[PDB]
Amino acid sequence: GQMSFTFASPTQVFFNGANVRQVDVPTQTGAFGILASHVPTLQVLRPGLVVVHAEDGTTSKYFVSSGSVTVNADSSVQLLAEEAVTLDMLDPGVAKANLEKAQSELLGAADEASRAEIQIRIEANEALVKAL
Amino acid sequence: KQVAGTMKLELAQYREVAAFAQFGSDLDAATQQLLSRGVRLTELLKQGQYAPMAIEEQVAVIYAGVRGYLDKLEPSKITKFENAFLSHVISQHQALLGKIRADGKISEETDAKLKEIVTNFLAGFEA
Amino acid sequence: KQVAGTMKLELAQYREVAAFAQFGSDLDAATQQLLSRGVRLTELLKQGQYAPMAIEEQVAVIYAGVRGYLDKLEPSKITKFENAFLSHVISQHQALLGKIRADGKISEETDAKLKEIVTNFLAGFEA
Amino acid sequence: VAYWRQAGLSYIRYSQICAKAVRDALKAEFKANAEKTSGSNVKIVKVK
Amino acid sequence: SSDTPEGVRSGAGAVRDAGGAFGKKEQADEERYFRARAREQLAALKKHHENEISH
Amino acid sequence: ATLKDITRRLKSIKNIQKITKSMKMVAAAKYARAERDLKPARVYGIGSLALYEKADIKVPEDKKKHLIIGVSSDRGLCGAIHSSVAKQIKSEVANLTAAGKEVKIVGVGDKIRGILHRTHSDQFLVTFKEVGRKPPTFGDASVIALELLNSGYEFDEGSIIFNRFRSVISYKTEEKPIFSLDTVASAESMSIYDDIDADVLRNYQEYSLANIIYYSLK
Amino acid sequence: NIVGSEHYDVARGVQKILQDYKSLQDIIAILGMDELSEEDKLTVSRARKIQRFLSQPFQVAEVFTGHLGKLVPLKETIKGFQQILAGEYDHLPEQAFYMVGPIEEAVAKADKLAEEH
Amino acid sequence: NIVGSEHYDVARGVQKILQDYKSLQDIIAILGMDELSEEDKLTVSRARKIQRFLSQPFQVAEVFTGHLGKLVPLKETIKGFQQILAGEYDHLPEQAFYMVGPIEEAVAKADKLA
Amino acid sequence: NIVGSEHYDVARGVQKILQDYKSLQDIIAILGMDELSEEDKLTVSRARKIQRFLSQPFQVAEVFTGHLGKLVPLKETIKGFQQILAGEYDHLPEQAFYMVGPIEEAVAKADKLA
Repeated sequence: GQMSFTFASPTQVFFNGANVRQVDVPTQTGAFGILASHVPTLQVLRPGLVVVHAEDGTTSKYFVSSGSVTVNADSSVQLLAEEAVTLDMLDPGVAKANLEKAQSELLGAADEASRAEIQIRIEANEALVKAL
Repeated sequence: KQVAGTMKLELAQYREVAAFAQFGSDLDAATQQLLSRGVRLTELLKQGQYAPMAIEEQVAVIYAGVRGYLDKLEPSKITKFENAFLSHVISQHQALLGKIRADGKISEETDAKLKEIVTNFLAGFEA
Repeated sequence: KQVAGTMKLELAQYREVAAFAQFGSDLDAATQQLLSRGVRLTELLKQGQYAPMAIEEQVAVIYAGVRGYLDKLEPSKITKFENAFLSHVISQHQALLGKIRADGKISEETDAKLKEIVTNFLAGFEA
Repeated sequence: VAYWRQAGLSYIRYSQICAKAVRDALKAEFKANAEKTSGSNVKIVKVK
Repeated sequence: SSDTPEGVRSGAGAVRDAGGAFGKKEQADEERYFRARAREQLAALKKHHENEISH
Repeated sequence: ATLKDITRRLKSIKNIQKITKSMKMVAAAKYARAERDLKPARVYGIGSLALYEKADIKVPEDKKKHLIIGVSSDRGLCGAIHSSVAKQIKSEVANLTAAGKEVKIVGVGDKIRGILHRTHSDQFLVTFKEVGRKPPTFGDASVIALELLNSGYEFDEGSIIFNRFRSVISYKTEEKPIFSLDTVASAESMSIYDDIDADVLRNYQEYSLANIIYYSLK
Repeated sequence: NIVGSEHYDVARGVQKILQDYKSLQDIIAILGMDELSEEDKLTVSRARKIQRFLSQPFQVAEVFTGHLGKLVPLKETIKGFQQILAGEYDHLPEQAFYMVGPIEEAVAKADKLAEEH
Repeated sequence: NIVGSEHYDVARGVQKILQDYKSLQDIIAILGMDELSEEDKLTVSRARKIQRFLSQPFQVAEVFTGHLGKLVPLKETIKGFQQILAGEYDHLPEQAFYMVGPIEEAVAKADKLA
Repeated sequence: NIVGSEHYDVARGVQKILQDYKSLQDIIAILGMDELSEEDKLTVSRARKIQRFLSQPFQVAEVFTGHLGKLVPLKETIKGFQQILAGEYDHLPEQAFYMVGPIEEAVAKADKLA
């Protein structure tokens, strides 16, 4: 109650000043739930789906890629994300194939930071399939 | 008179917007269309020396352009398409160019009969 | 002919590139060697009135700037450089100018002999 | 701290890769909006 | 004037034939730009490997 | 003048007149596009800034390094746009040098570097050209902000200068600060906040650098 | 029908790119050279090489120039101009065609300018 | 020789800054003032005060405007065109140079429009 | 002092309103429509009523275009445009004014639409 939820891509805007009681965000260092007066933090995101529960009967299943959640002192949040798409624009069939090919290059990485780049890529496709 | 009355109006709308062609990509899709028809109507107007045509062959080439049957063909190919299309309709559609020469007008029967002709040729053309 | 032929061709490349009065790109190594040499060659061509120089004295002024011995000086002082350098040649180096006149051409013995005196002057003229 | 930490990376270098994978899992219809953003146009000029 | 066949109308290539301020600003901009392209096309023309073996 | 002299000068100002009419309708259809694409990028630009106003943050007494980010285009014919931001960058550098701070500046346009090539050719960090031909996007705000980190220059305060417009007629050159350092962002107004460490605030304060550039570029 | 169809479509191909170069100079006077697109930065650079390739060192003008007298045959004049139009010499600067004979000396003069950097 | 080497050098600097201003009037009229250089916003900003400093209130035209007729000596119209061509008076507007005598009344007019 | 004050202030306002539509037709063509004020939307609507009320079917063309040729006296034309300016007949659509005689036959043509 008496909240404000803002959800904006760089090119488009989903929510402006319209809050619905509960926001689920995948944090880099875990996960959290927003329930009308959460103790404010400054967190950053991991690849994972955002399921905003509208009042409105049902929920809203978005899927962010990397953004920033700023819940602040007054009861108002500002969730800004870079690639915030829904579910139906994605195809599951291409997401299955992209996993094991990046696992195949993981053994074939000679350097230490180039292999660390491969570990970033397999994590994002892992949250891709399990969200589907 | 029937086809060239719209061609005269179509070319006159092009000459208004000829000064936007040198730097134009951020314009409206109607203005991009008005440039697209004006270039392709111009290539129909070019003509070699000592080759005078007939009025029944002239009205067919204008009918191919003013209807909209050329806005997907590349602007450099409009000359090669025209010399191919004219030698077709002389030998294979001689009985249509005797019903515009003798009739004088273009009826509703000849409007449909010319309509599948330029759709048959445009379908398999590039070979 | 051995000293003005490479003076004319360095002015012709100056007039083509120095018509802007509004520069936006700094081509400091590219053309500012060319565009700031022709400024010096132009002010070398100014003259007073009722003062006709001799022909062999004229070579000793053009050769001082076409091979690039003036490229360090300020542009406001090139006319002050010449009426001091005109005195230093006509008094102490008369037999040098007697060779340029009587032969009619400059040679390789005279070329390096003329190279030193402009360098001793420039090392002493500046204050 | 993670594997992209302590190996010498930045969070933009993290955020470039995980957002690039979402633009590869899109369909043929929404591939143009992945071509739309595609922000590789700024050139690099350092004087040395 | 120009909205009739009688009056004076301007053709293509009339800024250079006038020879004024804009006619001189155009000639020194085609030269100061295509001077740098005689640098990059000549510096990369020295990168022939067969010449370096001769060097 | 002669009749041949009058006619040739008259025809030349017909072509200059017809071309500036054609270049008015071209750059007005580029204006209506940039007005529609600003309003989604406004609230996303406002929201990323909105954390710092609900906190009393200021660079307190003295810090050793600095950055000025000069934002302009790679195009001319725009009046006094580039001259205003070149006037504001020279005012701030001459004022901060009274406090003994070392200043390094970076220009994201050609015509910023071309103006300042004489007086400040040794205070440049990097310069970014080919900006303004195509419309700016968020990927170009990530290319610039990535190379501002991995250069070797570890700075502690900074500010950005750009032209926030009020209307079709009147714009304004403005000033906004960049708290890039983690410890100046470690003050009394963050101890009220939650479990954020110096690793989480390291990742977060970097991402707001890419959100002030995309705000500035639009 | 007299000079053959190969000479004819080369002559009109030269005049069409020179006349289209004339209408482009009216834009560069207000915009500039660099603000043009990449497609018409090429038709200028093809036209400037066609202007300079037409100039030939004459024989009776040796005392003006000092250069030597060239005499290009007819079959070589067409084949020189097909290759600048088609784009087979986009890797040379403009100065490599000034006061040359056939197209063979246009690349020999191109390398001799390179080494003095 | 006849008028000197100091009179002849200031009088040729005035005809140099007024000729370069005359070659930029074809561009300032089209593209405005904001398309020039930075060193060519100083030839314009100085020739527009030498032009107004070649105005003088005559003695027989007292019944036209009601201004006093002013006379200058020859040694003081050399000093007035050195302190403008050098850049001593680059903090005054152009209209302060309008219809005065010697150079001392130009600074006694710019204090009025303060 | 020739045609009187009744003819004057009617025919003066017609050419003034026909200029404002000529100046506002350029912002609408370049920028767009809805940005202009609500007081200007009536001047756009009224000036398309006036420039169609100037049309008139002639008696020499009765055979071709089929309409009836109308000969309007002077006191009807001044009475007509005195009411279009005041917003008195503004709620009627545009095609009631195309090719009519006096203002009386205008409202008799709004009934036949739909």
